Amino acid sequence: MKQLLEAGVHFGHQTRRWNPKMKRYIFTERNGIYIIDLQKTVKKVEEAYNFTKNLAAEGGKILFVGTKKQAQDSVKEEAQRSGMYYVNQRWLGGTLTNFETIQKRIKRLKDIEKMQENGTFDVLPKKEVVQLKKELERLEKFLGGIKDMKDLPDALFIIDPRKERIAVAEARKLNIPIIGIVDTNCDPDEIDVVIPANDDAIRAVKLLTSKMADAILEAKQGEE
RNA sequence: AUGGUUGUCGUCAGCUCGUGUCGUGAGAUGUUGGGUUAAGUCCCGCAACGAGCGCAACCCUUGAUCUUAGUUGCCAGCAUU
Repeated sequence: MKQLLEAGVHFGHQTRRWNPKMKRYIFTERNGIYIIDLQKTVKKVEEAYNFTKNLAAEGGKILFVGTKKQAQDSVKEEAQRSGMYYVNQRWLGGTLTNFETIQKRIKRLKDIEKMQENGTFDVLPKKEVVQLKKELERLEKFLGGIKDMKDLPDALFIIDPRKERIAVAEARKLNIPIIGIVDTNCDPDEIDVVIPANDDAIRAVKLLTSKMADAILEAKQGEE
């Protein structure tokens, strides 16, 4: 149930270069972009609300996938205060597709985290805690958010239809569900729940990650 | 026919694999791009993530001292040739 007047601050994206696939829902082109179709964004937002809620209540983690600059606040704050464990940094190569070696990276994050209070310092010299503290300092800042997915990512809320293209291929690898807000200059048939709206406005990112993350959040704690 | 052993290419810095992806395939990707180093050394981007031998360091010697300890070694500080 998208805020229809509140949706009037997140309709707009690239234009003059829009493919034929993700342009069927286009309203019209008035001199700067194609105006995205509003009512399609509303009804699709309802499909993400009901399907994201009811499918999110089956118990599986939601992958708050985000790439772009200023797309990490909506996914880190949205999922990090939501219930999913996503990755808003530069994308790891083959995130779900590796599924074990990313786990062993979770092992280096595990001994790096638990080695902080594990007497990791004060055993070896200053090069040990210095180089190793650089190791978790340059490991946790890249691949820490996967700790909220010990099983496979049951769904991929990807927030970047172009920058996250290797992610869309990764979820294309398994039969996993990958719904996401893909821009006007994107490919339509690659995703299963199209959020046909822009992503340029950061307030559009807060409305997208807030509707998604709040959808899975409010739909999930209602068991008691 | 060989085991064992040893030269050089050369202390030059390379040489590979597990997993994943691409490509019908052989293959590739990592190992390429950006700098920086003696170094595939280090860092950062990167469809890759990791590890193995290599590099390095660890070993010995070399110039600085401390502490232990002074005999055949050293002789300041005294007599002695």
